[PDB]
Amino acid sequence: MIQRTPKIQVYSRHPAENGKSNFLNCYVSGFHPSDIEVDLLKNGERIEKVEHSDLSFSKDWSFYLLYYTEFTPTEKDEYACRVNHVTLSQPKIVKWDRDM
Amino acid sequence: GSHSMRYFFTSVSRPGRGEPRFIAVGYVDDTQFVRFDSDAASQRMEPRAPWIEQEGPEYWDGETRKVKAHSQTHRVDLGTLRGYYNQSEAGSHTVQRMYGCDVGSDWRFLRGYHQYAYDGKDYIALKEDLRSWTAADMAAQTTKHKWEAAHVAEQLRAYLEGTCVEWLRRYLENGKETLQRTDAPKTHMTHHAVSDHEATLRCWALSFYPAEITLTWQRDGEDQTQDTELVETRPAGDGTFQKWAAVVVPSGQEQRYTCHVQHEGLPKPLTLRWE
Amino acid sequence: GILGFVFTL
Repeated sequence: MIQRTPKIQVYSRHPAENGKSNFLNCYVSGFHPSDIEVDLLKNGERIEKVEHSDLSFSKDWSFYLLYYTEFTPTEKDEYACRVNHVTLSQPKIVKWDRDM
Repeated sequence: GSHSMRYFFTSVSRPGRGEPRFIAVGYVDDTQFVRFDSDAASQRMEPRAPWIEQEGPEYWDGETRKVKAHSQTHRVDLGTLRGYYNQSEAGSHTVQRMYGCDVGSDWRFLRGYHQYAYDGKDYIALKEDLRSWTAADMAAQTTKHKWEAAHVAEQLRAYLEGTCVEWLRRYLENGKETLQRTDAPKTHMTHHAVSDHEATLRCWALSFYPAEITLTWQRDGEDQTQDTELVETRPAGDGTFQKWAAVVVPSGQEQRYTCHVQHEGLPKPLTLRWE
Repeated sequence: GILGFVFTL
């Protein structure tokens, strides 16, 4: 049956300024079926309280979810989004780059 | 400005581990305002926008009751389509439905939508005249014959040209501050040195509402369509969206490039240049 | 506000 793979974007709500609070976001889109596991990570450790929007889909019927967490960027702390779906032979890990 | 109300529904079968998952959401333009989730504690339609929160208990009980009827109807459909497609009872499957309406700047009806998909492909859709169906295959044709006989389209026509438009309008006037705004994009460019001879030049659009934007680079007036890394418009999480377009510039050529931003809220399109 | 009626495939 159809299986489309997620696009992944990891980014912050606002322009990242260290010491200032923000939200780390991970937008997954263009996928099918809806079963996906998305983790936001801080220095490789899985962030515990990450919320996500409610499952919607686009005109072509593929799904999108936003995952997000309150975070204060620091110059040392690394953040990434690990994503897993049936399309991926291994969980896709995308790192957060502040200029992206 | 044109506006649209759309409802999106997903049923996914959980063979052996229970009753299917049904998630309903509702949107006026790019703002989600309601949701129902089968696996949620409450078993009620819930507000997802503050402007719908002060609707009455009448609205919430009324919307809860209707979405729960929807939920039941699609878990019947998961069985029916597994029969129509002669699938095993073991596999997980997906039905999606979407319907809604569009108005013009005048807030009068433009278009109504009503369509289903089984496992990510179009199953059946009401055609634009809101009188006929587009049934994909033989199973969607069984379904078309059914809804033809029971005059489902004439009744649907009445929701999408009447009571959908009426609600959208109401929502627009009740959620006026969120719904009738135009956040114009805050634009800016960055310059990262990829090497001694190359650099990325990224044009940002941020905090704009609605989601529609054209962010486009150019070199000496020529479209740079294959040479631009354009990302998918993304939610900022606060009800605005973000987007960037980037090009790798041969050192010394930065002046050749212009980024062009078109959005509802820009009196005129922007042409940005690194300088 | 959603549809007041339902119909099955």
